[PDB]
Amino acid sequence: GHRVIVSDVQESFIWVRYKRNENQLIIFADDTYPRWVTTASLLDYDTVAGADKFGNICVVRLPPNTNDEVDEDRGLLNGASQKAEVIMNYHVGETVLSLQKTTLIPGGSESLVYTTLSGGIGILVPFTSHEDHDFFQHVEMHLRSEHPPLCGRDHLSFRSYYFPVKNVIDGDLCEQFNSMEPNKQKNVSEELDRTPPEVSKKLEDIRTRYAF
Amino acid sequence: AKHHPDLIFCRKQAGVAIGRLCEKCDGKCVICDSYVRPCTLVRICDECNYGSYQGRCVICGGPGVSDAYYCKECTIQEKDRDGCPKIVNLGSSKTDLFYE
Amino acid sequence: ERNRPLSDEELDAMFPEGYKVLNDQPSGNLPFLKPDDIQYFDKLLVDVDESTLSPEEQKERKIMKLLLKIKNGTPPMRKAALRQITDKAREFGAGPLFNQILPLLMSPTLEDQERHLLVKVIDRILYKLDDLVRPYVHKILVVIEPLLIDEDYYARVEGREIISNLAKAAGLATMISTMRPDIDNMDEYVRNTTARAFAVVASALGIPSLLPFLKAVCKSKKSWQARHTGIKIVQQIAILMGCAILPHLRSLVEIIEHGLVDEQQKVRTISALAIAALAEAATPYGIESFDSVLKPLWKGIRQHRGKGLAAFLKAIGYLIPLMDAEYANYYTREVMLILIREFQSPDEEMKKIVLKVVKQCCGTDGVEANYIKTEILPPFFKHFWQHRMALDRRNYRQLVDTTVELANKVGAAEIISRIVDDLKDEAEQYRKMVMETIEKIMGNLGAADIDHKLEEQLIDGILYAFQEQTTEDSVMLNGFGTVVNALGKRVKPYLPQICGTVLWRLNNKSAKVRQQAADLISRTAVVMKTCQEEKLMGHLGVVLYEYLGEEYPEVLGSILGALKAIVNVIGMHKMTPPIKDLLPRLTPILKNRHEKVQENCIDLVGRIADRGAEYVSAREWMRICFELLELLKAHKKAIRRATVNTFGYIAKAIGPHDVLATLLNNLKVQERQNRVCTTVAIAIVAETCSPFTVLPALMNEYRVPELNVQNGVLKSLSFLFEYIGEMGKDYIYAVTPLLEDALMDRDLVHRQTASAVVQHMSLGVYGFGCEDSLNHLLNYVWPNVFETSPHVIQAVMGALEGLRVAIGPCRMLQYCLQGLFHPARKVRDVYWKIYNSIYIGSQDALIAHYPRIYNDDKNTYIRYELDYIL
Amino acid sequence: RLPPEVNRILYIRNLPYKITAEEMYDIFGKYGPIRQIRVGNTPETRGTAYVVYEDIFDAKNACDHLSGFNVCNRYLVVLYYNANRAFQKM
Amino acid sequence: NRFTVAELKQLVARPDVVEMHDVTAQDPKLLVHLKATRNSVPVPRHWCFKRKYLQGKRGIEKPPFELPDFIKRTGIQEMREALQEKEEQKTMKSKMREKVRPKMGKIDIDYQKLHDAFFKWQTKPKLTIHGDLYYEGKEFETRLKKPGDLSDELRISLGMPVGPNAHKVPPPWLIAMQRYGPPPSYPNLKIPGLNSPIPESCSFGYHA
Amino acid sequence: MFLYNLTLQRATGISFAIHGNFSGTKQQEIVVSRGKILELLRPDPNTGKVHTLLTVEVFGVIRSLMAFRLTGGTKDYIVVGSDSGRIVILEYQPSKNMFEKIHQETFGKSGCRRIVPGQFLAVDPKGRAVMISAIEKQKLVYILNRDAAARLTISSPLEAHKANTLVYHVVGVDVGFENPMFACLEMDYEEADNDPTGEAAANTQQTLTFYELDLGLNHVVRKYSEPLEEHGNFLITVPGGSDGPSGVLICSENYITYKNFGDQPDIRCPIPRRRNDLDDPERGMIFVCSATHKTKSMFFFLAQTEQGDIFKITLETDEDMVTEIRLKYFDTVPVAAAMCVLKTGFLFVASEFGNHYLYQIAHLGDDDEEPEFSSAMPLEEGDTFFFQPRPLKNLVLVDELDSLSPILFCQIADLANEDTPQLYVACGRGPRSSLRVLRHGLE
Amino acid sequence: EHLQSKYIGTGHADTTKWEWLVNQHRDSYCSYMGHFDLLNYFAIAENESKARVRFNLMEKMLQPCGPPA
RNA sequence: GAUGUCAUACUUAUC
Repeated sequence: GHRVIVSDVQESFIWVRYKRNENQLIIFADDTYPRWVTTASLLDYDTVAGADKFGNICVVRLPPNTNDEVDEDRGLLNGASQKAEVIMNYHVGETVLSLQKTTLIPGGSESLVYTTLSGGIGILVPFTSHEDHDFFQHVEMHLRSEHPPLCGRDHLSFRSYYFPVKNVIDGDLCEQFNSMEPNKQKNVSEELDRTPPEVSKKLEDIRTRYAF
Repeated sequence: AKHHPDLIFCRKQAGVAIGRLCEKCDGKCVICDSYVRPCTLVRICDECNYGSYQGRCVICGGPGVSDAYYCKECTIQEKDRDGCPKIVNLGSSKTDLFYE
Repeated sequence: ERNRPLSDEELDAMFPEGYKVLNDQPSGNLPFLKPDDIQYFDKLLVDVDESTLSPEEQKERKIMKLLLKIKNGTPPMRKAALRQITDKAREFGAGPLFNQILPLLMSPTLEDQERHLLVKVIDRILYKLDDLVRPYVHKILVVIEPLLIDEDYYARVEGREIISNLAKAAGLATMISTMRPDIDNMDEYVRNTTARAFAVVASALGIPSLLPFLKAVCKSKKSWQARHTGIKIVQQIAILMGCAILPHLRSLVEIIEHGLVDEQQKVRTISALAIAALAEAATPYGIESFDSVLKPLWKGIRQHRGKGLAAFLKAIGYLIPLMDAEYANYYTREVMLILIREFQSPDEEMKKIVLKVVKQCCGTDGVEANYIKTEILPPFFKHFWQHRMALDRRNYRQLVDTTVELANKVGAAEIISRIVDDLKDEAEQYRKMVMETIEKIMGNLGAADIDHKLEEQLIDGILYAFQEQTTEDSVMLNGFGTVVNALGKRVKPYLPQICGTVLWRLNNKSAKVRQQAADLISRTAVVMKTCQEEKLMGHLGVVLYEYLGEEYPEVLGSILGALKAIVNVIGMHKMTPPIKDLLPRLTPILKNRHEKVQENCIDLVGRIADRGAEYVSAREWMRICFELLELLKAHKKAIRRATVNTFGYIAKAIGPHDVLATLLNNLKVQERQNRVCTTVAIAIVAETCSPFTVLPALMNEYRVPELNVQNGVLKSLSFLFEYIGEMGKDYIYAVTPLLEDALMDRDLVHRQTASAVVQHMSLGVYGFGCEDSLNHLLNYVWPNVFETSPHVIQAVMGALEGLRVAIGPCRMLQYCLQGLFHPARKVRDVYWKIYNSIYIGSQDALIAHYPRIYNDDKNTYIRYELDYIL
Repeated sequence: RLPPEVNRILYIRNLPYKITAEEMYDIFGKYGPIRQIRVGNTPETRGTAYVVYEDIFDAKNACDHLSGFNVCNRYLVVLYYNANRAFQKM
Repeated sequence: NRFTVAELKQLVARPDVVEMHDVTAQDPKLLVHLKATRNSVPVPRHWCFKRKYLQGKRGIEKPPFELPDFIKRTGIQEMREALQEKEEQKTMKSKMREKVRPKMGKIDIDYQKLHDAFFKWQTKPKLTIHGDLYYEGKEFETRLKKPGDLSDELRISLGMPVGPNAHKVPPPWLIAMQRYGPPPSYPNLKIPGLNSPIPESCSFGYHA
Repeated sequence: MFLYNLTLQRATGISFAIHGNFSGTKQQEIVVSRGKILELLRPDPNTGKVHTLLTVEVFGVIRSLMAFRLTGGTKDYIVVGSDSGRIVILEYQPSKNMFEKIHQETFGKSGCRRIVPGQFLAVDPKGRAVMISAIEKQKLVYILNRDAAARLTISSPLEAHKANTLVYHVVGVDVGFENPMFACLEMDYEEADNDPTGEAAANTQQTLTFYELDLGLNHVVRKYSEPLEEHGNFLITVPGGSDGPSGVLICSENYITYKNFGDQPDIRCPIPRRRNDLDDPERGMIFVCSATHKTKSMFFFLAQTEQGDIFKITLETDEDMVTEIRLKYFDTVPVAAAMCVLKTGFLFVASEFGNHYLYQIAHLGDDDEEPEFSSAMPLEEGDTFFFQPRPLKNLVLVDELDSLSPILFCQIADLANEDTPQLYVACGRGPRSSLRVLRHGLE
Repeated sequence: EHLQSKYIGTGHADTTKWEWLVNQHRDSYCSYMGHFDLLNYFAIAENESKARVRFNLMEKMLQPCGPPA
């Protein structure tokens, strides 16, 4: 709507404003981090989610000022003036080639469904309240220490391979609590002050509400 | 260590021999020399632990007491994936004080 | 000089008022010249007056004056002379420096400290004079040759380090050319020193770099001295490098197999010693490269007798564990008679070789315990258990190791019943060796084989050895503790017999006897709780509570250690010396100037603050937190690590509001090892309790107009961030304007402390979404990379290495961009080092963060694989 | 082998004022021959003393085994004599 | 061998990043491509100076510390200043008598107020972008205005009360703008009373 | 905002595939590595279908995977190398239904670099050592041993690094009760990067080097190093000892070379191409897999070219040396990443683009009417071997696992007028591409 | 000095653009050959299989930019 | 701004 998001193959995706009286297209927003994005998907009027060919996927959020009234020579650093910022970045391991914000099940909530090149299918759903997000972050920090991967690579160093993770909770490590030993699950439930059926219900309710 | 700039490590191929630390250097890290949050143990090479050099301190060189381990700031910064952190040469440290 | 007698006037002038009695100096402020040192510094007594009389030797006169000021002057003057000679070593040249250093170290009236300072100057002048000391290689080697054969281990290590530095600086051809006439010399000690220097050069420059030269020196047939020197160099290279000669074992064994067939017995003994040293390295796996060496050696054990037969027996005993089981059984089945026949040898070296081979001859299967107890152990007990063997350390330790191997092989009780009779002898060294052997037998095997007919005799022998000790060695107390730990519940009819001898040892005229009794009470404190003995521990604690008034501080520290062991073995609130009448009793005991006594007092105060904090009225702890600031600044590195834990326990008990003001008031003392030890204590107090209660007060100490207080507050914040780690995500926004203002200061130490705090915040909050404050701190840490101080450069490098993992390698590559191709080399080297550090931190992450480079005319640099899209 | 901080004279602080010369001499002569002993008789110098021994090794042994010794007034800290620290009141 | 700055400016696609010192490097084209990159950061200006970037603010006066609102809203700074003023007047005898019998309870304001100031009353600071580097004169260069708007200080200096009634609100150059016309450098500028309604455009200028 | 990434459909494109007795029974099992997920499949001979038994997320990029069996044992351990600098030896537990990590040996930093080992992983057929080689100038050899509690133990990793030497492939030569040998096609790039004329980079072909790990000296040294007339792509080890011609054949563009050193000469054989296919104006054809098999009588290799013509190669040799190499066009299969010939007449092909197949061997050998070729045939003018394409007659399709990797583009739409939405995605690469509609319902 | 000899691709202060470009191309080729996603994208972009793409990437490691200068 | 003598002060949980 009255704007364009030109995704470049090397640096980043740049926003361009279109005028109704004139016919010029002056770019007023760009990103500083190199991504080499393949595809992209719009979620809100300000933020834009994109995916890279290396395997990472980020979300570029616009500043709250968003000065688009620019009529037209130096920029800030060899580019535009309003540099955008990132609020979410996560490495999936495969090149995500399709992303779309929709609803896979009726009666649930909106979520970004992504299809990669390795045949897998992922889903990104936001957090409703801060308590559930804090409980999921505590469950992830407990599972990263109590349940190491078989490959020997760190779970914190896996999503932070190319770009560092920020506000991204890995659900595959949180969903591995029901496939471990009962003693380690009881210790993780006692560290979180809950029950292992209650922890399994809390881990399964978000997956049932967000997707199938 | 980080205090003496003339100290050099072995940097050889790390085998299966676990490093040991003395009572005077127990809890301290090998590289950062910190006593908070141990994360990963130190693996010594085969040349640094053979015969009479087994179960010795990596930093000082005396008789070992406890097990050696790296700090949490070294495991995340990929400092434990390097060679053997064993001090071989002792220069300008604990040598002039013995003669004085 | 320090033991010279002084008159009454010099003693009276060195005392203040208010006490009741119950030309020979060179050119000014140069230090005192010795009457025997007036030859090297003879050109300094006359004035310089450099005007139309100043050749290039005038700089050598200044270099000799600097060496004279570093040799016998002040240690700040020696440091200034070393800084002047290290930074100007290239301008002065290695020629006159070597010509002034070489006759100074070769003086017959030198000392240990002067020779150590000369070796340190030669080691510090070897890094700037690289590829320039090649004509001076032999002149330095002739001075460094007797340093490896010295008595002190530190001088030998310094000589080995100097020889390795000379081999690394002069290459391989120059050392081989210099050490070539030093092989056929007439002096045997100079030949052995040249062989040791060649072995050190081969260890420092690689084995195949000197392997064909050693092969040509070993296979040459002109004289026996060159072959003996080559065999000694091969033996020294095998004994120096433990596991480094294992890929080159076959190439050394093929050269060593040419020996031991000549007419000279010394060359055969040297070849047998080299084979034993090579088998020593390959102790478990030497047979593979040794099948050509087993045939002439064993016949040497059969056809002749003497020192060569002893060397062949030592080589056989070293090669026997490195073979198969049937081969080791066939070797031990034909060498036990030769070992039994050599038991009556009067020679000490053959007896030592037999005692070393007896430990390796019985260490696996094949040798039965009955035959070893019948025909091997009585001659080993009759021929080796003498009084002369306990005098030498190499003859006592090898005998103790052979006895431990015989006790592990045959049995512990059969060795204990033969070694318990020597515990009540009249010699201290033999009794100490018997106690060490009994402690090793109790630690390795145990006390389960000992019956009731020998345990009381062993306890009586241990009591007679502990009660009749004349030295200050801890071998007898450790042996008694090992016997009490191996006995367990079998020592129940022994506690009135032992402790009744302990308290009777507590009242004596000597001072070391009470300390030994307290150490024996501290070593036997863990054996009383496991044997249901609680009344005796309660009596001993009440006895030791009044034993804190001993005038000897060495006995008082041992009594404090015994009280700490009794408080650890028993309950904290269930002690007959209770904590209500012990914690005020230790408050004047904490003001002792001794190291071990104050360390034990601080450990007891930390234990009483951690386990018994409800036993005080919360006012004595505030008075002990002010005495804890005087517990630091001690050269022991142990009490300063327990005082911070005691301050953290006091802050956890009494609340983090009174100890924080005492820690902040002690931050301005302007003394080393006292403000960092208080910053670490403040960080431990912030990490034990909630850190937010220490958040504004640590922000208040930076408001005071002082550099030392601001540096201590920044160090405390950095240490608190490093101790917190993942809990620093909530305290980053409060410390961001403090770190942004500390990085803009003119002082480099505050900038280094802010860089260390930023490194701790980046290493603690990685993976939490805090890349906004880290990118703000990196913009201020980036102009600090151009500093000239090595400490500030190391702090900036640590901050960059911590921020590259936190903010991502792409931001570090963007900040290091446009600086690798910089015109100024001083910035280009730092940018290349930062790029190498970023590549070593994350190399795979730099592929997606690499900038786009256009293709040239002849070469192409554009990545066409990543530029394509489906 | 000895550090340069050690000397033949050793200072003692927080000494009891009721201590006699015989008890101080018996405390000092346990490690060797004591050459001289000076006790303070001033209100600004009360609780301190200076013991000079004839042997440097005996003085080092007395400094090692006299620090924070049991004393009525307090721990009998025995530090090494310094020229700049003894004349700090001037 | 080393070309001049004119050939380096003509050969590079972006001659604005070309400097005088880049012509004597070992790779002028590579340095010009690295200096004109998208996300590259420039070198600091203290690489060619001789004061080591820290010897310039010697005699300049600086404030000791700027405390945030969340730390100043707990009363710890005033209590610390009162404790410092009480400790600065005590002598050595009063400092040595307070070490054997200390008086507990110096401040002790609260325990939960610090948690409320560090968790509930937490304020985000004023950060910056990664490209904006730091210099010696960056802390004093704060001058880095709009046509048709006037600040409070400029209105206090010129003596022009800002009001919604556009009769007395414009500066007295409005009569010259009525007699001569609009400014030629700003065709889209509209002032109330000449080309804009007076009660509607109360901002005394509009860029449309 | 805080999101949460979950996996609805797991990854189905298989990158690596191995087979062996992982459970410890007489039946065999397949272990697949899809890059970030490790799965275990049970090839049931009763129904012919493939059933997954375990699926774990390794949270990394598995660069190599190979199963090895110890000397005198029934269960086979899995050796995995990932983007981290640590090799992991694990054992599948049928009771707990999980992959227990038996050992994890770290030898380098993380990330998919060229200095960190993990790219190439070879194992000895006897089960005495394991070689981990990187892309260039890095190699290590670990010695696996058996402790008396029936335990697997790993010794200190040896050093076999050679600077300025890149490695394309590595394999372990068969040696019965002898020293383990690792054969690799190394290539020196020092003279190609030190000469600015450009002609040194055209005479820098790879050479096969065999490093022999000496157990007596506890070190690894290069025993033999022989140059090759063509750039090799992959290597295939042949069983020997008491079996037959122990060696390592090298595949290349229209070339198969048997190059066992010592006494056997290098036997070269051109790859039989198609009869009249208009698909190669000037391009050759190389192998993609080896798929060695031994039915306790002889040994064969089910090689697969770039087109998909699966060929059964069998070597006719003498008592000690190799006489000639023979091959024939066995069947036609889609292009697969790795082939794992299982026992009792099974063949699992894991296609990187498209669905995976599991077929049953009906006519093994097929040396009855097929015009087979040989390396000893005096043929001139190029390859002179034109095989005719034919449908599947030796193998019959039994199971078809929908494992199409290439999701590519995907859209969520409700064009089928249903309540729950559906997903229209793409799959396949080239002729095997297909538009797939997926719903949350069951078949 | 020793850092460039131990770990290749680090560089020094006298490193040219050609050696840095060749090291970056070798690192990009190693990252393409290691990661399965980049190799799958390179095989989906062309008509060749994964083995042919790996053989083309392995043969391009020797002087990926060309002759030095 | 550099040099060479002197003093003061600071840093690395150095001993």
